Amino acid sequence: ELHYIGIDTAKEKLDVDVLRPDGRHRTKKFANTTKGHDELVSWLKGHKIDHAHICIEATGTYMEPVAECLYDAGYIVSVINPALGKAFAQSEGLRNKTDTVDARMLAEFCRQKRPAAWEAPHPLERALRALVVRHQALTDMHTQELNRTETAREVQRPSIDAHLLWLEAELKRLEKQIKDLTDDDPDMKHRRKLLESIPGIGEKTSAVLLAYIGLKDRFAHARQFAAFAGLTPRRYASRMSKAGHVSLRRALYMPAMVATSKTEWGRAFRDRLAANGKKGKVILGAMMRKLAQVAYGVLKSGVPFDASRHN
Amino acid sequence: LHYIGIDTAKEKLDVDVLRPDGRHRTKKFANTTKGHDELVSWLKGHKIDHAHICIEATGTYMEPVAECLYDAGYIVSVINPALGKAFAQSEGLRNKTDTVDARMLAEFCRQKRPAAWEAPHPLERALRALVVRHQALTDMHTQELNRTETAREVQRPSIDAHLLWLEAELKRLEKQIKDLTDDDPDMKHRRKLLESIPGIGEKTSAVLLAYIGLKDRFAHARQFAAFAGLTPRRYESGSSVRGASRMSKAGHVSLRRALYMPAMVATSKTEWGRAFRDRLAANGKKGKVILGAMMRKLAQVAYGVLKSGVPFDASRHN
Amino acid sequence: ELHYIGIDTAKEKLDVDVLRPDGRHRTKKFANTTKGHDELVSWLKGHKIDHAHICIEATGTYMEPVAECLYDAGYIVSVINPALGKAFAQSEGLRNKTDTVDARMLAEFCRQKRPAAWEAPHPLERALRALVVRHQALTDMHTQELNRTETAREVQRPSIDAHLLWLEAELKRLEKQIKDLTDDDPDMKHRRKLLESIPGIGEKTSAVLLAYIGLKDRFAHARQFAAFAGLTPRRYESGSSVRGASRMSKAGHVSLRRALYMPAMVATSKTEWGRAFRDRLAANGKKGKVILGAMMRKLAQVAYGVLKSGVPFDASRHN
Amino acid sequence: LHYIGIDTAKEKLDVDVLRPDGRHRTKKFANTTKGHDELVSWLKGHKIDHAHICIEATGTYMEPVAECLYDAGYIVSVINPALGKAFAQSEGLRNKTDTVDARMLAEFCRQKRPAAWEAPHPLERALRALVVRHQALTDMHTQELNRTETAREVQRPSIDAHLLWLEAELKRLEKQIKDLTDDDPDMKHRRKLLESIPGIGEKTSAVLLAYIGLKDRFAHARQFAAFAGLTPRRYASRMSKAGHVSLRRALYMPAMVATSKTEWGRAFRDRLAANGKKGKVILGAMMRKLAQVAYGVLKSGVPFDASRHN
RNA sequence: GUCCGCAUGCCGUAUCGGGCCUUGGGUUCUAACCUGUUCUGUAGAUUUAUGCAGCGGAC
RNA sequence: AGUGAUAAACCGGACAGUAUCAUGGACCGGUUUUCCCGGUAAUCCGUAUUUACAAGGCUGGUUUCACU
DNA sequence: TACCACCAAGCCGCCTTGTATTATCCCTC
DNA sequence: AGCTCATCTGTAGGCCCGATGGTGGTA
DNA sequence: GGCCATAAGTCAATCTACAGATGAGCT
DNA sequence: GAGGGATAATACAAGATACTGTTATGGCC
Ligand SMILES: [Mg+2]
Ligand SMILES: [Mg+2]
Repeated sequence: ELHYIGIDTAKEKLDVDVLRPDGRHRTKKFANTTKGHDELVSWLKGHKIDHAHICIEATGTYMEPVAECLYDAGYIVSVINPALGKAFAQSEGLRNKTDTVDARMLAEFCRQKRPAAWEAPHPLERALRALVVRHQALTDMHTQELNRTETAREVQRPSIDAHLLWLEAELKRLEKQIKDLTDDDPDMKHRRKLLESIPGIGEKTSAVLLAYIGLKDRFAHARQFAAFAGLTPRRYASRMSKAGHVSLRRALYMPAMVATSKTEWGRAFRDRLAANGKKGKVILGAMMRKLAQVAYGVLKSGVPFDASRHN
Repeated sequence: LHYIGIDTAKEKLDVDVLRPDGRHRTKKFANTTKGHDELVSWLKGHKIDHAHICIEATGTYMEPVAECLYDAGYIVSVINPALGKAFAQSEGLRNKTDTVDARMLAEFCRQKRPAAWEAPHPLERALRALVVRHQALTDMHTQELNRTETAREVQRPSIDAHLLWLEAELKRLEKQIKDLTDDDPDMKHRRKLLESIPGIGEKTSAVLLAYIGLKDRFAHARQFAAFAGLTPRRYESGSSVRGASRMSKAGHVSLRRALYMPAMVATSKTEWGRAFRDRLAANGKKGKVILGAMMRKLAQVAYGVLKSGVPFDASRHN
Repeated sequence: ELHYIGIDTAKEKLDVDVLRPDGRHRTKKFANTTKGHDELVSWLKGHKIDHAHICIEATGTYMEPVAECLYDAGYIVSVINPALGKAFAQSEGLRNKTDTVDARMLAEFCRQKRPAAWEAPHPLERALRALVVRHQALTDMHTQELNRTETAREVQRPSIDAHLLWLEAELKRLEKQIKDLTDDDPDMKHRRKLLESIPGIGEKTSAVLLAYIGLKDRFAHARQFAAFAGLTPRRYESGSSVRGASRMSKAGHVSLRRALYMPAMVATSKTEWGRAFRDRLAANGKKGKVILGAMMRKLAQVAYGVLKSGVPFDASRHN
Repeated sequence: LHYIGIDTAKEKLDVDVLRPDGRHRTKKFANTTKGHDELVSWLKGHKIDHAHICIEATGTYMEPVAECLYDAGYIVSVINPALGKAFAQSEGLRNKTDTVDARMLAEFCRQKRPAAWEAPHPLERALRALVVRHQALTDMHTQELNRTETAREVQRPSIDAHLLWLEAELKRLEKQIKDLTDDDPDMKHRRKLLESIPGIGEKTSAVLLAYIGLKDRFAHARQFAAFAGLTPRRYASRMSKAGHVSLRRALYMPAMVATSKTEWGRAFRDRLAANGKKGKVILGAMMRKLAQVAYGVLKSGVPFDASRHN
């Protein structure tokens, strides 16, 4: 008696498409609002829909409250990568894109593919991720202003200098904020301490890795976490896939340089690939993938980085 | 019910059966009359009576195996290869190969349960073949016409000779097409109906009939318009995304191209066509936009008139 | 007796190529430093090169000190748009060794084209431009943070709010520094006051316009200044067959072009002369942004015209 | 010396004179024998006897006026259109109109002083015309031959009929080309020299002889290879492709025949093969080589000597 | 008829952003091996088609 | 909300082509601090047809109307 | 005298399966 | 505890959204 | 009845010169 | 000695300029 529901989301309104077991549809649109979300649940309970599998695109801020609302109401929620949604529309040979079309498409996606259920993240996991990506935003702004000092006019330098001081101070207090968060929870404190034991990974990288791994082991294999960062190769003469979080992939590049240059186990890996005629950037690409796997490996193991296991 | 996918090449067929229990059977065959008879036997040898075959429309090399299995009594689906590629990308995010194998086609078949393909009538097949041939010679004739305008005098005898040959051959095919449609009572009747529409003549009636066929395969005339790839493609999301509607173009090019010059004639020289043009002109539509719209109109009316079984009644339109 | 010199510039190194009247070349490489600039001038006097025309390409701020050095040495200096150079290279042959432009190619550009002489801008013109460009940079940084408040998480919001306060204060401080600069000079004070008399141009736009028009009248016609902003249409016509619809050329200063867009909306919407303009083009069946595109050009020309006239904006001239 | 620029179209000419003083005179004309006589009279009516005209190679619409002015005694240059466009961009021109481009060609002429154009020999024009026609019919024959692969049975009679017609016509031109070259004693001798090269047959010799004239108009053989667009350039290096396409396309199959079935060709292949070079890359190189050797052999005036490539 | 002046007509779709999602493949089998070119930037340059219409001035 | 009808209305820029142009980098000699004159069928640099061609596949989004 | 919100909002379909050219050597009649 | 150095042809996909300035109108 | 002119026909600025990150080991 | 078949090569992709035809219908002979 499982219903299949699809929800296209916008800032202002939601479009809901219920696909019944019999095969008929029920469609209704709601305000993307706490009130509106309460109406949606009542409307589903209205038609005696208790068992259902809702499917939503991952479009960010505007779809998160309703996903949580329905999850709490006790329905199976799936939050799918939008690129899959696009490919699925093309596979269904659809000739229009509208909100009611999308909602209907998502209900079909849900039925045909039966996606894995979505788990709402832990409030600490959300907190840490928010701080980390904020820290990245400020770093980018600091780097922009540093570039400007190179070719600044003398009348502009007072302004740039002032801003650089502000940004430096802000980055410090936010680094402390991140440290306080991980220290307060005994699990995150332990896991972060493990991550830092890896030579090539320090205070900054550990916090980024921990923001995406979380405080649970959600991946079956370390290789999957490497794929999740978009670091595993793809035949397309193979290239780095880049199908994954950019925040992870940007965070591991300097760790990879420090590893292949300054560490024993890194230099070992660098030397071996260099023998096979691999280029510098190619080796860094490979080491980024390796750091990701070891990071997840070490946490799953639960014991500090053992060098014996490498080289 | 089994779900079977067939990957096809010139020489080899790759087959993948998906059993109700969830296990697979795989086997390769030669893409020949022998290997088709081997394929059917192999299926019966695993007591596979009911199956849904999914083949992708990859040239004409898949045509004889599809007919073989349709005659063997299986449900055959010949799918647009663009759907297959899209299906693979919907199954995974990074995936591998970015190619559609027999296994992927079996999974496509199982999930989507696509509409059953039907082998065309020999006359439908002949008419389509003649129309396609006619369009090829027209394009060659245009190539040679273009050459006359900048030809050197030593080239000109050769070009003129070829133009005469091409003109005579086009004349011969048109007659061959007319003899085809006149002989069958149904095609003779259906071609009259199409030609009753203002803006549709001998050339276009043959092209429309070549794609519509003897039977009424489309439930609605809108679907035939979509089949030609003439409908607008709406692109809307929330408040932010406003994509200006462009013509979809997701359909037969040979059918779409054949309706352009009729659309000009209709909008310029017929009452019902001018009426249509004038209305859209008032709503501030540009020239080719209106032609675009008229092309879709002609497709939709062409199918409509055939279903009605009655000559074009102008009172139905403004 | 005029020589033609091309200088290929890098951050660290200068590459010089003299083309002599007789046709032979003199090449010598220098450091891109105050020392190497005085070395360069001495090397030219070494080869008794008194009258020359020097052609440098506009590749950032690294080429600016050498251009001033040679200008002061008394030579004719031309600073060329690098796109011109690349096109010149392609005009010289169908299968050049490389597409890149070198000092030799710049010397040849100089000889054939005889390009317009470059003048080092007035220290005030420099200063005002610098402040205006800084102001746009902070505005963009402010816009990023203001976009972020839309989707921010609650833990992020203190950090964003703090930054928005800092950027607002800093923007206000620069606007004051710009006003102090134009008010101190009697010519800039007067010229700015004329610009702000145009309905649709206020404090911010007047500063940007001055930053590009400058102290003197360096354009001959108003259309040239409109072209300088990349606002003139781009007509593409040939014979009968080839006829592409006109677009905005966009071949000009982006900072100047971006400054005019919101003024154009204000003018076409809320002013008498602006609505008059909007209606005229609306009658001929023109779209919203197409009219705004047109009004941006109109504003640029009127801005230039008003300054030339030396009198406040008269609305009667536009009817 | 005046500098004149003519922008040509099917129907109209746009003429812009640039006087020594720097003043401009502009006038439009019809692209007809009448309008060409009007043009000369208008130039003579302003006492313009010594001038350098600069036209861009825009189809066969500019060929009549170029010959008219050449005969009138002026210096005519017919420039590669790509150079013209690059020159316009170097002048910073935003707009592109016929009046603008006529002025620009006068300025091109003033600054670049390009090489004078020479009207080709009538035999050279005839041979080029037939060879070009032959390539066209071959392409059409190939199209119909591809259709035979997947032709429905109702279509096959039509395709078979057309293939026979094209095959008959192709022979007729090959015969017409040979009757042309055999009549002229210079063409005949030059063609016999070209065929003496292992890898070059009847087809290729006609194409080469169409682009090389009756006379040796390239100072060096390198230049002829460049003229085909077969010399490399860095952007790793690759074939420039900046030269005659008809000439270039004619050399690919001879290059395969050379590097496979001839001593001097295999020798070349082997050397490069044993230097890490790929198959197509060697073909690319052999295409350039054949072009260079072809012009070399003609200039030497003696049959192909293999000892020179041993 | 020519040469100039135009804050004129005709021709014109600005510039920059923000957020979020991502659970490979092969192998000697998951912290091992094979396959692997991060992420984000910064500064500067741009002089009418006056082409055709108007309107005004000089000849 | 279901059923039935849709040749109506709103949302629409089709396809295919043609011709023409193209005087290397370098290396080796003369003069000569690089101009300019000679030489090259050798060696090094080279992924053709500046898009090579053929065939096949493609069952709208809404609105409106009738009845319950 | 200081604060508010409101003007403008685009565009060149996707896939899959195939093959030719010329000149010289080599085999068959 | 603070500073220096390792990597340099190039080649993810997608679904949502906002700001700019100046002026007439309002408080 | 045969032959012929005619209807429709948009494009997304170009270049050149540059830079930083983080973590571990050494002064 | 003529006449016909076989064969060599295969990540991708990177200038300009000027042009034309299709069909069906109402007018015009
Ligand atoms: Mg959506
Ligand atoms: Mg031209």
